Amino acid sequence: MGPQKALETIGANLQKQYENWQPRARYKQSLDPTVDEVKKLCTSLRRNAKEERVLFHYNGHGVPRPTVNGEVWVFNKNYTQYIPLSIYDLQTWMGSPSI
Amino acid sequence: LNLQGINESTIPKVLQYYSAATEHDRSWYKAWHAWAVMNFEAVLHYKHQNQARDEKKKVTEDLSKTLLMYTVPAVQGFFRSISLSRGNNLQDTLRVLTLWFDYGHWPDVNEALVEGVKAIQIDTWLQVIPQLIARIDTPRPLVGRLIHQLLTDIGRYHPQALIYPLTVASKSTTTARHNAANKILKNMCEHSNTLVQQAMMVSEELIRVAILWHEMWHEGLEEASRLYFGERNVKGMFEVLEPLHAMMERGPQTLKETSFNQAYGRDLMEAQEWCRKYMKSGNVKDLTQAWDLYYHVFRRISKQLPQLTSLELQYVSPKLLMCRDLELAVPGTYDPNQPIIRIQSIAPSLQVITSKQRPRKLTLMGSNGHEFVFLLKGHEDLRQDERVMQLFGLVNTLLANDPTSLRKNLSIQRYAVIPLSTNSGLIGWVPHCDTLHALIRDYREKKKILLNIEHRIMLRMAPDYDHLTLMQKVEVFEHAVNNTAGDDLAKLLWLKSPSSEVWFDRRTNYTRSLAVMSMVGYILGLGDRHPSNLMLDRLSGKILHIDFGDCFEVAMTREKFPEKIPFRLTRMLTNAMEVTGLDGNYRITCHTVMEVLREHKDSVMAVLEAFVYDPLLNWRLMDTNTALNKKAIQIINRVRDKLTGRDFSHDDTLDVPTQVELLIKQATSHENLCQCYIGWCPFW
Amino acid sequence: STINLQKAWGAARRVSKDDWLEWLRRLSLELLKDSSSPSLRSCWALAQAYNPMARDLFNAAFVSCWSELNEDQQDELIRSIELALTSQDIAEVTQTLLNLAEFMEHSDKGPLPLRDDNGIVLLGERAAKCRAYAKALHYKELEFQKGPTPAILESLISINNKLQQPEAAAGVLEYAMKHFGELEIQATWYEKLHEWEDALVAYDKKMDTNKDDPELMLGRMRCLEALGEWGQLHQ
Amino acid sequence: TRREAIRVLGLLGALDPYKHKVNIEMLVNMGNLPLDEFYPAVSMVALMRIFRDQSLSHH
Amino acid sequence: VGSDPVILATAGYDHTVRFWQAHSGICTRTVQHQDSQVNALEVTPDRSMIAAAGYQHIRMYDLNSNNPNPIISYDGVNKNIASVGFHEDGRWMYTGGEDCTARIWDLRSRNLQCQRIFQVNAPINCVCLHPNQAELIVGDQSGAIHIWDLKTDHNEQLIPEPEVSITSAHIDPDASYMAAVNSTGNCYVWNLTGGIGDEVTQLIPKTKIPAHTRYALQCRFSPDSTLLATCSADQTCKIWRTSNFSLMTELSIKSGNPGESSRGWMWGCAFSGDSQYIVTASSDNLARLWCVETGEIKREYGGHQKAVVCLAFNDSV
Ligand SMILES: Nc1ncnc2c1ncn2[C@@H]1O[C@H](COP(=O)(O)OP(=O)(O)OP(=O)(O)O)[C@@H](O)[C@H]1O
Ligand SMILES: [Mg+2]
Ligand SMILES: [Mg+2]
Repeated sequence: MGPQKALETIGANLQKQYENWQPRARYKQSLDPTVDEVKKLCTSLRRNAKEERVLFHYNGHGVPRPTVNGEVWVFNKNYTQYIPLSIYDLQTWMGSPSI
Repeated sequence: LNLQGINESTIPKVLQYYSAATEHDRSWYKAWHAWAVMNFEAVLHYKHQNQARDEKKKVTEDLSKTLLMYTVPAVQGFFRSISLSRGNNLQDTLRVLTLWFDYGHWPDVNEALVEGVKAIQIDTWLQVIPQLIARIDTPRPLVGRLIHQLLTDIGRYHPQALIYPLTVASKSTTTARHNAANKILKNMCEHSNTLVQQAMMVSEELIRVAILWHEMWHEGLEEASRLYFGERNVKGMFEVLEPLHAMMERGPQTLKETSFNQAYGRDLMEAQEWCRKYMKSGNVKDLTQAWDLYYHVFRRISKQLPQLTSLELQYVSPKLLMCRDLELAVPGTYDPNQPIIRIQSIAPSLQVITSKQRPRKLTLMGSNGHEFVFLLKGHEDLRQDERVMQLFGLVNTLLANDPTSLRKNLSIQRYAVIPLSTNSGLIGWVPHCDTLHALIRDYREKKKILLNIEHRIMLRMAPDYDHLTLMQKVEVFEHAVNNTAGDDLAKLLWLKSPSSEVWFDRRTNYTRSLAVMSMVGYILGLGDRHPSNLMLDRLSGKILHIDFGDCFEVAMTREKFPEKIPFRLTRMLTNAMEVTGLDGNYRITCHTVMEVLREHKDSVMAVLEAFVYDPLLNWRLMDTNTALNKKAIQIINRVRDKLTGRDFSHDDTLDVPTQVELLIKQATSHENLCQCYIGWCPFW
Repeated sequence: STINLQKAWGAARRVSKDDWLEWLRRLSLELLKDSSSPSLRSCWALAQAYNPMARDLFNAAFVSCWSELNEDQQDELIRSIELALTSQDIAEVTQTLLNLAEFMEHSDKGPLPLRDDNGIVLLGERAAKCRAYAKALHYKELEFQKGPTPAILESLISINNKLQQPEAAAGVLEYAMKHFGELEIQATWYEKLHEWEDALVAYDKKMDTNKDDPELMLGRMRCLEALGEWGQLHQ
Repeated sequence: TRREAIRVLGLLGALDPYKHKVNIEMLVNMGNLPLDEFYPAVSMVALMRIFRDQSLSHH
Repeated sequence: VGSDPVILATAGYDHTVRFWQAHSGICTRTVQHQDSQVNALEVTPDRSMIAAAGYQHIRMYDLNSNNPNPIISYDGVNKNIASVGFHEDGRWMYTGGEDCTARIWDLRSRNLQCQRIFQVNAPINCVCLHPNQAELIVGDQSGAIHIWDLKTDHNEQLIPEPEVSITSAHIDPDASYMAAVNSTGNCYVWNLTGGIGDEVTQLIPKTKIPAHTRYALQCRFSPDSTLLATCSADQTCKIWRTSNFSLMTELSIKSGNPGESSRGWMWGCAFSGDSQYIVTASSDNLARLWCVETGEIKREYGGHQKAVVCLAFNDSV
């Protein structure tokens, strides 16, 4: 499909697939995201789903493998560097009841 | 003839001789050919003397008697001079057509043709199938009946030579062509059927592939927005869009068309409701709602179009995916002597070239086992290119026959051209090539040189470069040339070769190949030779031209940025030759070619006359103005002027060395080059 | 890792064909042992045995080494290459070192700095005796790019002839006409190009000014036999 | 023998080269690459020239 | 600028028009000229306002009032107004353009459209009003000089050399000789018949001076009519004496060093009030007040960033 369209399409399809199982939930895609981008995404979903559960799906096929130091990779704004994101920080922003 | 000329006293004499020549040696090719062509000039002398005197009652009735005395001999002579070549008879065969189409409506000329067409071998006509099918629908009945009957019999032996051009005619917009063309296919069905129906499908599917719906809507809405928002032509704007709405009213025939109709199609149909409300109300508030919907899809399409780097057949045309072991042969491979290299199967992916027009890169597997790559162009008429390649074929024959040329291996690199409609067609992909613009770009990024360096130097010196007077421009232009070493191509030809004994051979080929197309291009009138339109063979070193739209000096006459140049011979091309310069191989090859063309000028004229006077292709000449038969004579007079060395001053007659000297000055002149459009790159 | 190399560079006490060939083999194999890239170092053991292996990796071995060397060592090396080209010409040993010099031009490491001119003049003369006339030509044109002279043009003409390319050689004579005039054009140049008509005209102009010189008499007679003017030639 | 081989080139007659033309990678490797890829590639090509039937019997 | 007896404007590609002083060499005031270059300056005989022919506009700035923009900006012409003449009465203004049409413009009236037109074949490179104020000589790119009469419309076409663009042509104030110049670098002089009243005006060919090797650009006689300055792309402004047509002086702006590819061409030139000096603009950004007899740079005016193609010079009391 060419690079850009494919990424939106995969995001669209992935949403549909999940909607077979849970059709009544706010889905919010992050597509080749930054770190700030993930922070604003997760912190918003915890605000809304106050004490009820939030799903965090991470698909890291295009980025290097997660490190021994408890890190998961995302991008920088320009898509020129793989930025690491701490699992600690990731579980800060996401709340308690989560999957 | 050389002493006297052509006139009232010489024609009866020179015919008296040539008739005798013919008597004394019946079998001899030239004795008949000379007789025929002399008679044929005795026609055009008396036709052009009638238009010179009579136009500028009894004279047209005398002209019937007068020309028919020289027309029937000419035909009978050309028919015998075809049967005595049997191999190299293109000149002779085209002249027969020119006679037939113009004068064949006469009873006596018609008889001569009927008797001739019987005697002659059917293999001869395969040369001129293009020229025949162009006149498939001639309004004159007695002419057109004999064309049909001839094409029919070309169908019964060598149907592979006919299906492609007939199938293009069969889906023609004009009524008479498609009637005539279909009637001939109906005859071909009971010979083949499977072949006809295979070709009928393949061509329909290839056209569908060549321009998708979202590509058509993009070009249509760009054109429709310019008519409405620019010119305020509302009725003409509907002519652009109403076929596109009616186009989709077939429905989704393939998955790509489904997914278009899925995403956008609902809105387009809704926007048509506002347009159809405007036709019976006449409101500004109605029609602005439609352009809101059109610009919604237009922006969404424009965002998509760069992402279509490749098209899969499963989506775009599944009919073609299914195709196995077709009897219908690979386009532009058919030869009546060789065994048919029939289509095994079409490859599933289409590598879309990222250009303005977005051509595909189609590839077919042959029954011989070899892949054949093509370039499937959409919305760019290829009938010119088809004719121009017919000319290069002729010229290659002439260079092969001359020993001087043959010893040097002079020839024009040509490729297959297969039209599929008025818009689209296949071009044969030449391997191991890349455009001169591409080469220089890639060299300059490697060597860290700014790509627009010559341009940047000019605009620094004089930021109003475009608006400067001629002399002002020449100063600025020269300042750029003196302050940039224009050796990029010379340097990269060295770097890109393995040994130096190979390098040397590549460079020899390069120089000669260039010279051949400089001269051939000059005669043809071929303009628009910017560095994207010529490409260099990365093994042989030979040059190759592409894009033959601007022929017969059309780009010299155009209003904004008229070319003042016979051919591209700018300082990068020159530096890539031997360091001594133009005056070695290039200038000498230029002589050798221009000697061959000047000798065989009737052969070159015969071909060029054929595709100037073709009424399907004449539209290119009239369009420069802001009736046609007047303009068409001027073109062909000029071609004779060039081929006779009466092209700089009609008073003088230059020999080849003198003519080639003035041409090289004209191409090399800074005054001429600085006036060129900047995209032409007058400094490479 | 440059003690054994410096013996293989600075020996050059070789007075035969097989002696210089021995200098090559010791030079090539010493480059393999040294080479930093292990893909080349791994072929050393093979190359000791099979020698056409060593010839095939010569240029690649050389470049790997030659980038690592320290300026004074590059000069130490080049002086020995000059000695091999200059002193004692063998068809194998020269055409190895020309193919090294050509390979070095295509690289981004830049050409071998031989003898001040990148050895353009040295390598041209050597390529001419190897009968590698296209290499000879390339170098003789580089010469011409820097500064055209008459003596360059002459050699340029004969190289083109030897290389079967008389129309390119004719172009060299056209260049001479424009940029140098007429005095620089010898009669012999017409003779080389088989311009026997114009060569005779030149030798007539020369024999009027100058006195009875043996060279100019035979030069004019040589034109007459080529023309076939047996009458004038017998006079 | 050398004398006959000339005497037979004589009798068949000085054929013209143009009638005779009808009658009849290592630098390329470097032409493309950077040097760190280049060295394996040229080593392999040279090894696989050997690695075909004849000289391998010992090597 | 206006009140000072001498005027010396200068202009080129940098979008300015700088008014210098001949006695000092100091820039009094600049004036903006956006949208184009300037192809030809011209002070009016009345000296009230300068002219500046450019691309699709003849602009005319005030000489008297200090630091405004243009007064009378004409338009309505396509492709480069190459020249401007001026009628001594101060009513009429002539032009020549790349659109192959000479024109006449009424200054005293409002008509933005030109009054009369004399269309030709090829682009017009130069205009020159004959001192009698009745004939307008017009050169062009095809080679054709013309003499469009301003009362009878009788154009007397003339081609000195076939297929060479005549780039400039001038006729001295006393109507003795007429000079023309072409892109080869020759300087064809023509001797005039004394036909003011009768309008005989017959041009008698005198001498083809082999003036320059490269493109010649402008020629102009002095007010004395003793000297004929001839400028060119070969970086020299030669001065030929009118009697002999032999090289008196040669004003050159070369490097004095073979390692220097194209410093700049010598464009305009303009004699002083008494033919003692000669001003000269060049593409090296510098105007230069030379001395005629000696051949010495008396002054130099160094203001412009980009090149300098025009001059205007006026010592009219
Ligand atoms: N006969 C051919 N063989 C191989 N490649 C070709 C051939 N013709 C064109 N090409 C390549 O395909 C590219 C695009 O084709 P082409 O230039 O004919 O059309 P375009 O650029 O889409 O339209 P236009 O040039 O008219 O703007 C060219 O830049 C060239 O590299
Ligand atoms: Mg193109
Ligand atoms: Mg095109």
